[PDB]
Amino acid sequence: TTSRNFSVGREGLEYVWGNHEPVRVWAQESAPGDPHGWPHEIIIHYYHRHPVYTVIVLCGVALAILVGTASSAACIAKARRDCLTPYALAPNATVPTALAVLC
Amino acid sequence: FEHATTVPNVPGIPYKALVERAGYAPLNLEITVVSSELTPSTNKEYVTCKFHTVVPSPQVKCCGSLECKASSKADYTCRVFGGVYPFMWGGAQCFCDSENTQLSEAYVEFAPDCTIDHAVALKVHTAALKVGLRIVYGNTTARLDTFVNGVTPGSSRDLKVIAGPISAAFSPFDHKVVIRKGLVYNYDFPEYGAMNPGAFGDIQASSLDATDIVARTDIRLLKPSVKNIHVPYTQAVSGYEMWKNNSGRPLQETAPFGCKIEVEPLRATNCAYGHIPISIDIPDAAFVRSSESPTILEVSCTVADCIYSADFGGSLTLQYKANREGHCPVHSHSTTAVLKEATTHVTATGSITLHFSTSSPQANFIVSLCGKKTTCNAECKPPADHIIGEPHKVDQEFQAAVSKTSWNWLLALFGGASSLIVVGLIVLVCSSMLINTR
Amino acid sequence: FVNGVTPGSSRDLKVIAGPISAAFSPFDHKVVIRKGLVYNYDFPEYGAM
Ligand SMILES: *[C@@H]1O[C@H](CO)[C@@H](O)[C@H](O)[C@H]1NC(C)=O
Repeated sequence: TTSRNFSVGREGLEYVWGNHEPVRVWAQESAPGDPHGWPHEIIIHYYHRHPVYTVIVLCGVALAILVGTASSAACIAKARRDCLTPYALAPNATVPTALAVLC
Repeated sequence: FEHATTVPNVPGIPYKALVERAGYAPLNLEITVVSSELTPSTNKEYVTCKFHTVVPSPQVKCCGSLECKASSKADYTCRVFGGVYPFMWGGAQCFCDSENTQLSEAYVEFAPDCTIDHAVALKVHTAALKVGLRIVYGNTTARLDTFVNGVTPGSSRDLKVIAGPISAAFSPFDHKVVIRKGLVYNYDFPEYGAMNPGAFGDIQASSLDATDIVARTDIRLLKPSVKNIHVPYTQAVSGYEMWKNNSGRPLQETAPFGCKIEVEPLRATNCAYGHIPISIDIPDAAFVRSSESPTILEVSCTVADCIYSADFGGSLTLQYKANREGHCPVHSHSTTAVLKEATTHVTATGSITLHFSTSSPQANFIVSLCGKKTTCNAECKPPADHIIGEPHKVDQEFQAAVSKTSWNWLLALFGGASSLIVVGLIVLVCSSMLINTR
Repeated sequence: FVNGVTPGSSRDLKVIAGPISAAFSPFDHKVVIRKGLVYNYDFPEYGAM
């Protein structure tokens, strides 16, 4: 006598023993994914199922965040430099009227 | 009327569909795959089994000469020696220093028990399917059986319903196989007339009792021993017993999709995979004019409760107003979830409770009663028990497990700074022109 | 046979040959036979009339 651990997929698994007709046993998911209107660690459930396709979304989210931040920062900085440079102003001065708005 | 629809390969899983016709109530059609029967095309190659050798009484010439003739017996061999003094209980039968000669021969035949211990080598090909269906339309049941080939309609009530071809062909059978005592083993046996001593199929025969037989198992005769007449021989063990000790496990315990395989048809059964299209013709008599069917009014959908599960763990409630009595079917126009019952008694203002199941915890869909329909949205939870073999995944997942909350977080997440970038560029252009004013 | 595995037996001299350089088969997968004649035809399936 002993014990054995057999992994079962979502599809289904067969099971034999002794000399009697076998029994088929399948499985489903029970990890705690869905939230209840409050902040929650839903990701863990989505990590328990399909460890693929679950972190790829996070990587894409990070990529989008970085792309947006970098592009916005570069464009705002360049536009500000263009608006300020030929104007050739100084901080706390009379000419920087538009500056009173800009910064 | 005529209709078409595709169903996955699986046994004992009723699917409920609707046929819509203006002026006629949409009949509820129930389709069940009672059983499956995959039957390939077979060819018999040769039989084999444990063999018994033959050591016939020797041909001894007292003070003479002999030779090594030929014969048609399988593994037939002869060999001769001279200057032999055989002996026996009454004494020495003959002695002649050189003139004596002895001739021995050897062959083989299938053992008497072979008749039941025999195995056979089979050449298989061109897997073909036979499917049994139970189809119910308007409490009109029909049991039918037909091939999946798109040409032949099975006959049941003389209603020709075509189906197939199979979406994807699956065959656990290799082109070559062996059969023994009700078991089927996947093996690459050698060709007829091709043998190797100590190897499987060392002995062949077109029939279990065919007179013709051929083999080759390295039978070389041995010189006579000291003073006692006998026939010392040599030969390699039967490949039958060797292959038995190491034949490998039966295909019964290795086929995918839970095939149930039997020998006398050399077929598989209740083995499910893929999808099948189906064409269905229906008499118009079975159809019912809409006016005859009851009408409904201001029906509402109410989810009493629902836990995401495998069985019909989802529960729903419906409140309806009607001007007529009778029956109506119900349907889930959204694939993600499927009901468990077809129709029920109706009432002028009654309400009912319904069972169903789903492939996602998001119970957002539309459901039709009589000809009208109403929406139903809710959230279902995963269950505690997570190991059961009863029917499950009646619908395949469609990446719809994504909760509405996750969609809400994703929508507000993705940025739109590119609009800010374009606004910055436009103001940059205007400021550049203003600077150009100087 | 032309199969590269089996040697035909003649004097117990095993001479192997093949495989065929190019396979040729006038027979279609489906055929009909009648009175000693063979006609190449695509007959319908059993139970299909
Ligand atoms: C099937 O239902 C119709 C009404 O929908 C009814 O008239 C008929 O008697 C029923 N047939 C059976 C066999 O129950």
